[PDB]
Amino acid sequence: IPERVKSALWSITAGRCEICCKKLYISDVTGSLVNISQMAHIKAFSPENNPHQLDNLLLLCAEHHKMIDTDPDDFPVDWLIKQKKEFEEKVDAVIDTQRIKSSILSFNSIITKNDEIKNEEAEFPKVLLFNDNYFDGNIYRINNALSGIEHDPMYYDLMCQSMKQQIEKIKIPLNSSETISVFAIAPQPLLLYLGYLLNDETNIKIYQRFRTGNLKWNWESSEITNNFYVEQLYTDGNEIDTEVNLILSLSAEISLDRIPKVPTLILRSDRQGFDAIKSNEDVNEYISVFRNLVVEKIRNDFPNLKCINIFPATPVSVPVRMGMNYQKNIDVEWKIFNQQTNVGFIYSLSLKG
Amino acid sequence: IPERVKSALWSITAGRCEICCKKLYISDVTGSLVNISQMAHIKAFSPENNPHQLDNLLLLCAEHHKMIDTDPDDFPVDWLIKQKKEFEEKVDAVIDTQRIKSSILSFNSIITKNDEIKNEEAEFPKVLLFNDNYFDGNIYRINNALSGIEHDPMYYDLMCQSMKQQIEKIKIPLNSSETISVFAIAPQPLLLYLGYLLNDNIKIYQRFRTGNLKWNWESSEITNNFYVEQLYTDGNEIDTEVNLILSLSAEISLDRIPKVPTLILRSDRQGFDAIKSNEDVNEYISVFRNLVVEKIRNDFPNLKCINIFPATPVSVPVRMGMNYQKNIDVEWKIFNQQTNVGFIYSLSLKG
Ligand SMILES: [Zn+2]
Ligand SMILES: [Zn+2]
Repeated sequence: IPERVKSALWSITAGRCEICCKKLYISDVTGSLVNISQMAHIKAFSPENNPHQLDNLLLLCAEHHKMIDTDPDDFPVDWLIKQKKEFEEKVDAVIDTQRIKSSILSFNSIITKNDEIKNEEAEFPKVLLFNDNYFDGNIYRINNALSGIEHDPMYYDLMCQSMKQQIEKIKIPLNSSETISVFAIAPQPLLLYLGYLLNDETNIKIYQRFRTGNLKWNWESSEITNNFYVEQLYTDGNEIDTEVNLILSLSAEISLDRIPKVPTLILRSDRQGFDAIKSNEDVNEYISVFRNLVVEKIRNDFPNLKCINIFPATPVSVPVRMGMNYQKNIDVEWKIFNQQTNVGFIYSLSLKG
Repeated sequence: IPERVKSALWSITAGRCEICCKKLYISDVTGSLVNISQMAHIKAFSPENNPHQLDNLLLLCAEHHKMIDTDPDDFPVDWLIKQKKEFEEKVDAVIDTQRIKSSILSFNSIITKNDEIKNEEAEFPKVLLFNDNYFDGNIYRINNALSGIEHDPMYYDLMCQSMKQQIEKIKIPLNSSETISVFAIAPQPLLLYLGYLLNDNIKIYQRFRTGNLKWNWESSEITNNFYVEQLYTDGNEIDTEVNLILSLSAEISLDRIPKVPTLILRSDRQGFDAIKSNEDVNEYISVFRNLVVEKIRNDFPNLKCINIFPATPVSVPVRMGMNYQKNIDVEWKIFNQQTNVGFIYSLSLKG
């Protein structure tokens, strides 16, 4: 008779007789009560910790409370425990259909003020709630420790190495995570490389940052809002060419006089601009058109393919999802370029085996 | 505010934050607590009679309590009610996979002492518990009000009608029952007629001699084979009547049968336990409807009558009367072995 364990047991049972499931917080003819403290009868099997102290007692209504202790013949503790477990496990099986634990991986090379990075990472658990997850306390940050080398030709190489090292330094907590929600925003080559480092570690949700709304990182639609298509800039394929230019024109339409002649394909979205991507479904459809209607088309049209030159103008989630889709030692080398200021499209980094 | 309603709310939620489902009766690092009185935070929208007093507040952990009121922008009360109803209704949907309500219909023309009839009907809700049901308070008894004319040539004629009236007198609560568990024991013609009166979630139970629960099943799986033996070379169209002999409890010898083509429906194991499970009864009814009645309807397109001579446990005639298809089947004349004289006509099933 300790009121704490009573409260816990009333909770595990949803306030019900563990045989007939009568609500013991409701009178048999009217409204409420002083409830399980009075109406309910706990049966103790045989004489603040809890290890199976909860797995000893069981709630009962009046009828079955008598019934089951005045016939220990038909109702052994053997059958009784079976009934207890088979009901409680059907109750707490609601986790299995509720929200799921999810860790958070954050990477922000664009926002520099530290008290603003914190200000903004304060919205991630809310987005997790809005996308059928909940924050399990583990947040992983990729260090922008090299903001000092931000314009040295070697920046990408070193930032890549840093990223790789950190990712591997948390690889075991990454593969063992229930779900990983990623909030990444950085130059498109580094986003691609982040997607490469991850590479479908079971359950990963890649989120997109918008300008508008209370939650910049939350989706703005839950359904497909764009068509993505391909336009090839070469009459038909051959077997001498080893390199192909692939131009992703989602955020803007990249004009060809910016591209350093080599066969080219252009992957467009119908609606171009800041909102080419509005839902996870948009990203899925983009990646489908990308792998099937673009990359595989390139591998077919060019069996002697040795390199793809990627020129992107895409929102943040798209390079990460492209870097996740890479098939190591089955795909070719992917050289990703980045528009440096004034200079045009300049090489940034590469994906290999 | 009052722990009066708090206990009910802790119950509807299974002791959990209605967003993240953290168990609020367990510490984040160790064992138990003083639990939801301390660890939990109820959010009230605005200020022991519960009609939606329960549908106002909601449980929260620390994190999400601090989170959801310091952000009424993303978290309006509309979204909160949506989450609350979804989770709460997702919780109490476990009855839908628990026990099922079941009413009780009792009929005992064999046991006569009144303090023994009640003594024995005190065991029915226990059988309901052991067969995935629970008693919903409604017990229906078919009255053996004619115990005094039990041997008058017309007894059956009257008893049937009595039963019929009683059935109609509760016909409306019978169609509306979640489940109806039947504990019937009487001469096989009356059991057949009871099954006919029912004709429909109905669980027909069998009484055994041995065990703590005479009426509970003794197996949950098939324990017998039922087969047919025909005593006529092939069918014709001149015959209008057929003798059907059900030899489950014993092997009815034919010199007791009042010549007419005959089929015999036997079980491998005959005796008091030819039927041991509901599955045995299902298999019997399958062999009966398909391998017997339809066989006769084929072999005899000018069929006009089936003569039933039974030796079956109590559940079998009731289930046969349940399986009767009115105005598709023919007349079923059911006989009962009366003392010395052999099988004497008892009653009939028609349209
Ligand atoms: Zn109960
Ligand atoms: Zn919570």
